[PDB]
Amino acid sequence: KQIQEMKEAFSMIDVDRDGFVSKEDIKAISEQLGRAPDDKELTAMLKEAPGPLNFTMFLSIFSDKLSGTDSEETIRNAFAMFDEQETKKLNIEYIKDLLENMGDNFNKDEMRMTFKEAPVEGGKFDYVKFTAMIKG
Amino acid sequence: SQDEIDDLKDVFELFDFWDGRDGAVDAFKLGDVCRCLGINPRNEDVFAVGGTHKMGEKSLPFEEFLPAYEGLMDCEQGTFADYMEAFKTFDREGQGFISGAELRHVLTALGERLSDEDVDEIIKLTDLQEDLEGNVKYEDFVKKVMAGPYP
Amino acid sequence: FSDPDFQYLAVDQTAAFDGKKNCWVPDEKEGFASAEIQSSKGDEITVKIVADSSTRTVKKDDIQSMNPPKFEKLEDMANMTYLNEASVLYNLRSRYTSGLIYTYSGLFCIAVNPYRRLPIYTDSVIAKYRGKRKTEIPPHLFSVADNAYQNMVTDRENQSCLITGESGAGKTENTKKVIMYLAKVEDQIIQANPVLEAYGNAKTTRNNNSSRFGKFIRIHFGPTGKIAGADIETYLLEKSRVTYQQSAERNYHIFYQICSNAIPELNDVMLVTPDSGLYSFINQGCLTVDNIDDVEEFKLCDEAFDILGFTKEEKQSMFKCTASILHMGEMKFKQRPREEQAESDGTAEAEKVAFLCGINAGDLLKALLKPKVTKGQNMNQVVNSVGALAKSLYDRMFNWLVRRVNKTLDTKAKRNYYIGVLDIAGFEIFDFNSFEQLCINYTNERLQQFFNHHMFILEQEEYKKEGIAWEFIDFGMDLQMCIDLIEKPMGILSILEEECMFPKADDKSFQDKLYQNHMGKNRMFTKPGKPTRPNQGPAHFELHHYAGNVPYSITGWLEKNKDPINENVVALLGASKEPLVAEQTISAVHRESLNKLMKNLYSTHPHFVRCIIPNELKQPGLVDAELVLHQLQCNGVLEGIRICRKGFPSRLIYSEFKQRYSILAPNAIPDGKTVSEKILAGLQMDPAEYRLGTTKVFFKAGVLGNLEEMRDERLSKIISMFQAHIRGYLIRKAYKKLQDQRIGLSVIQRNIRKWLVLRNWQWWKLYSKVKP
Repeated sequence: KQIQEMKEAFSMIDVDRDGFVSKEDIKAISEQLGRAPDDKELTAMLKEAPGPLNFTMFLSIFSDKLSGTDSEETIRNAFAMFDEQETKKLNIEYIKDLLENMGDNFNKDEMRMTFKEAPVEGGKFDYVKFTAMIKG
Repeated sequence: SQDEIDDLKDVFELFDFWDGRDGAVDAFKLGDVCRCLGINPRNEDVFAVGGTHKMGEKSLPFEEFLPAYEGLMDCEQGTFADYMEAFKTFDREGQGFISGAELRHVLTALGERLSDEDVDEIIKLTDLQEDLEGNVKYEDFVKKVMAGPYP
Repeated sequence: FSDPDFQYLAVDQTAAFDGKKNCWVPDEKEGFASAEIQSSKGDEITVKIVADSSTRTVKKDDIQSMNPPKFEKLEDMANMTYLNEASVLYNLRSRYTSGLIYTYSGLFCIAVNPYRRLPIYTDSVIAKYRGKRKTEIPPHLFSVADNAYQNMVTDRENQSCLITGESGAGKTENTKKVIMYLAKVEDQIIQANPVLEAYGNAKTTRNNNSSRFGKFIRIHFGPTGKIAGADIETYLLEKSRVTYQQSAERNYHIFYQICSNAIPELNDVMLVTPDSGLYSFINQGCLTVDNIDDVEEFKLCDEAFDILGFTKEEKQSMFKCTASILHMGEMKFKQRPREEQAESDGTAEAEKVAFLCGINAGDLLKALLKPKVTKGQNMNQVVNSVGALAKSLYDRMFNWLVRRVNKTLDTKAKRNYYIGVLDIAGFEIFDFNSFEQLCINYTNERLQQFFNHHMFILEQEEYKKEGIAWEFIDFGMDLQMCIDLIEKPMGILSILEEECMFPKADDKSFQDKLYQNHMGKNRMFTKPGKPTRPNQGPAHFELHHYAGNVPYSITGWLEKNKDPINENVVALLGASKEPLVAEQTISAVHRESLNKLMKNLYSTHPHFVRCIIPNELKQPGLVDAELVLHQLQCNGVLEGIRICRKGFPSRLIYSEFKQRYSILAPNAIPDGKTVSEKILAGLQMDPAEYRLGTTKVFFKAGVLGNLEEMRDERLSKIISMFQAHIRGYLIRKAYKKLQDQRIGLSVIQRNIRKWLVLRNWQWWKLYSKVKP
């Protein structure tokens, strides 16, 4: 189902419906929606694919991105590992503290980028809903 | 004994490492250290030997640590009798019950208080449950807490 | 209540009273004086005497706190703010000079001798005291009696009244009123006094009707709470008064009754000439007795023998044997320059004697002048064995007499419990004191110490028993010593007793053998001091008795303790014609009677009556404060009241005590009454701050508040320890995670940095965009 989308996607992106994605293909659709990348962005954005962009080298680079990651269950647990009472929520000051200056310290930006999305309401940061959002 | 002092060693590391490995531990953790070697001293107890109210306040070597544990050993531990006795004084019915709400009050409000978090904590851990009237057999609870996290 | 019956029974009070100016200051005449402070000066206070309005100084620590007019003539002194020798003496003396002679001192009663008849004992008055609770009605002896009754009944146990006081106080009068009372709520009982008093009483300087024997009378009760019998016990009758009587004193009452002509018909039956001053044995000291009509007393005594159910022969046997004595002392003698053995100086009087005792006058004077193996006696050895005989007869008459009056009272009816009354002869100090007195005094001591035991020693014990709360208090009231000096193993009496068994002994080996043992080894024993009263005869040593220092003359104490009548004459009389006549040392014997009495007492719920002699003049309504105050001291009144106010108000049933105070020594609890015995024991609790109890514990004041202190403390700790236990559990629970959390964090840290960098990938951006 990750594929079914990819295709239908490649379809909407491949404007000149020629089964290939060209600098004009990308630029084209981007603009039809939100601001689009500059030539340099579009250039190196394609150079990321050895040869022509058939629906194959497409699924290839996309799959090689999302590779090297774990489970929604494996992560939801690394979380409940700080959820002693098993409430399915972490107190915001806590989590922020963990990530911020513990282990492999994050940075303010990593910190902002991360919480700009985070689902915190009532002081408690729901790591379930957020594990989903970050995953499937 | 040696196998004993070795144990202090073992644990001292796990800790001294987490508050920045350097062969020294924050005196504010001296409690939790010993709490790991079995013992459960009382906050009043810990400060008596060297503990501190806050982090940063001060760090300690393994040399000064040995006697803090020699100390927190000779200190009184509560038997089942004692926990049963005290809990009885809150039971008007006399049938080994109590309500959640009150139990909560005893823990959070009386004696060396316990944060509201540690409470919802241990409740969930020991998986303590109330009936329709919202009461709990304090006998069971005491037994679990006494049991350990891994029985 | 408007009841005429309360004239001399109910108390009949404001202004001029500054609780900081007014106080009690020592006095020499009044014991204490009403003073009003004028000026302090370190310790030298300067007060003004309210009476004469004179002035003086007084150490500050010698002032006594006066009580406010709020407690004027108070009925119960334990309710006064101040219970000091001056507040007590004032209260009594206040009441007394107003007719009120009864006052409660806490749990026991105080009777001050009226020396006049009072309309407070009538049947009218008895009606009102019946079943009344002590606080409900004025203070009275009936109340004390009425209450002991209720207790025996409801509590189902024996009661007992120890009526104490000095000689001439009211011990006897009050003992009789108690019986008369209990009898009214029977006729023979009341009637046993007139005969026993005739034979065992005598005028003395102190008392015109001095009791010369100890009396313990028990009154039995049946299943409906009514009198169902009664018995009498007597102790140490003054064998000596029979033949001898110090000046201003008389012999027993009978002898004088017998020579008055109350019943002329009897003159020839006894062979007496109605003249007392005719018989040596009874005219030594006094003859008549201001306020004692020997004529009428004789009649009533005769009348009483009838009611007692005495056959005419029986009661004529008595009268004759006693009139016979009046003759033993008329038998004159002589010697006969040569050997002296002794010969008679007539026979007229010595026959009347043999006659009345139904024995041969010949065989008599014979076994009296050459007692049989024979052994003649000199001229005095005889006149003294005459006395030995008189005394010994009279001691048998009196004993038989009592046995007989008990015959008439031991109704074989059904007995439940009883109420005894103890009237023992009291302390008396004369110009000359000998063995007789030591015996009476040793007796009276003794008793006082009983009150001390049951009052202080005792009270606190029970507190412990029941297992209440309390801290001890030393009232410093013990005479075990004085007691010990006289009774213990090597004591005074024991020395004398072992000195009699030696025929060699004498008044000097006895006197020396005494100092030999106690001089300097016991401070109660002190060389004779210096005269505190004229005509003060010889003294060999002094004893410090509760109520006085007594200089004792030990001359003749060896014969006095070893009796001695011709075993010969005892044979004559052994087979006499008269039917009555036909029918161990003294010390040991009496010591034993006494110990047995005491033993019988201890098994009781005692109510105490305290008699008080108002003055040394025998006149009514007059007070001698010094003397009074002095008694309010050696009797232990004040202290006797402190504990009634002080006491141990706590009380706990071991069942409720164990449940509340187990948590104070649980490492000693393996029965509610022993568990507490343990807890309070563990806590190393002072035996003082608490007391025993059968069903409950008694903790002195405050102590229980303090136990609830320790109780909390522990309850707080334990609560902490369980919180510590919860702290340690949660810590140890998260111990794997310190490894587990180190991983569980690296997941999140590395796996968010991914989702972070994936959103910063143009492709993904644009992708996400298309999405819809």
